[PDB]
Amino acid sequence: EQTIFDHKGNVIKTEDREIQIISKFEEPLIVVLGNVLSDEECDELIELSKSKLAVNDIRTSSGAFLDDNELTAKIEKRISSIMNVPASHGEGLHILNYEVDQQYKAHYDYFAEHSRSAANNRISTLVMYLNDVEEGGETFFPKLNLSVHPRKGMAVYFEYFYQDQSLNELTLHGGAPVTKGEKWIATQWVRRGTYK
Amino acid sequence: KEQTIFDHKGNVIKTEDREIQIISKFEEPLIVVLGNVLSDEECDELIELSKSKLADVNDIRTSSGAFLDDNELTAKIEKRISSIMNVPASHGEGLHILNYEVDQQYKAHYDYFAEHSRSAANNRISTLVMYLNDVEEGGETFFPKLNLSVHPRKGMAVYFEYFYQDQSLNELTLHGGAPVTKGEKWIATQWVRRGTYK
Repeated sequence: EQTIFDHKGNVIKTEDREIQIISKFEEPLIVVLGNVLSDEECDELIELSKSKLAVNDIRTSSGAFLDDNELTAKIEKRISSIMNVPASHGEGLHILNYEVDQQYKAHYDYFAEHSRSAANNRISTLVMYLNDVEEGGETFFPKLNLSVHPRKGMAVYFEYFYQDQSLNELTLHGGAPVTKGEKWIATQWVRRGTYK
Repeated sequence: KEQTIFDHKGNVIKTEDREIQIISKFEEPLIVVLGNVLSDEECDELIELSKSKLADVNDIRTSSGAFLDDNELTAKIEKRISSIMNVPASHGEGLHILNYEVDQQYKAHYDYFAEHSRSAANNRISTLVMYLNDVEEGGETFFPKLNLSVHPRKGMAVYFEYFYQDQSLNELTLHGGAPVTKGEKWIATQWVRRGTYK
C-alpha cells in the first residue's frame, strides 16, 4: 500500500538535476522518468563498461560492474534521491548491452526464496537507458501488458517490496529483442539493508 | 478488438516533418505516451492562438476547448497527427485548446459519445492529447480502471483508442484530469471519428 518511492507532482528536485516524472503505473509502482542522466553521462558509462570488459554472459546478465569513481558516486547520489533509499543499499552501477538478436526472458529482479542473497533481498530497481535503440529493446512487463521503450537519458523505476507478494510478482519483466541497432543500460539494484 | 488502429512498431514514428518518440505503451486498450510531438514554438503558438480566439461565464476552456480556425499551423500539425494516429485529418474535429487553472480538473469520462447521441452514428474512435506547457504540480491524465497516469510534459502527448469490438476494452479508457495544484495546464486535443467529419 505505502511505497518506498515518495515523490508527488511532476518533478523530482535532486541536488544536481531536475528529474521529470513522465508516467506512473500505480501498483506495483512503475515510473517512467525523464532527464535522469545527461547525454555525456550516458556516453561515459558506456565508455567505462567497454574499458572494464577489455565466452561469458556478463554483458547480458550480471553487467559490467563499474569501479567507484566520482562519476559513479555522483550518479548514485542522484539516484538515491529518486529511489528514497541510500546508496549504501545499492549494488552499484552495472552496465548491460544487447546487440541485434539479443534479449532477456522475463524475470524477477528479486532473488528466489531459497537463495543465498534472499536474506537481504533486492527491493527496487532503476534501469537507465544509455542510448537510443534503432528498433526493439523495450522493457516489457507481460503480466501488466505495459512496455517502456528505450530513450537516451530516460529511466524506468520499479519496486517490489510489498507485503502482498502478488504485487511483487507483477513486476516480472523482460527485454524485447533488439532488431536494429544496439541497447545499452545501466542498472542500480537496491537491497533492503546495506550492501557491502 | 484484437488489431489496433495505431500501426507503428519500434521506437520512433517518422512523419513528413518530425520524428516522434514512442515512450511507453499500455497494450490493451492501447494508450501510448509520445515524445517530441510538438516543438516549443508550436506549443507557445497554439496557446497564443487560443487566447486570441477567445478574445462571460461559459466553460469552453475546460470542456469543449477553443476551436482553432484552420490556418497554416493547424494544418501542418493535423497532418503530423494523422501520421501518428493512422487516420486522415479529414476525420478529425480539429485542434481544440483547453486550459486548467489551480483547483480545476475534469471528472473521469469517456471520449466517445453515448449510444443515445446523434454523434454516436459517426463516433469518436481515438484521441491525441498534447501537453503545451509544463505544469508545476498536478494535472495528470489518469485512467482509474487501469491504475495508469501520464504527467504533463511540454511537447509530449498521450494517444489512446477505443474502437474495440469488446466494449469492456473501450470502457477501460475512462480517464480524468487530476487537479492542478500549482501553475496551470494547457492542452491541445485531436478527436478522430470513424468516418470523415465535416
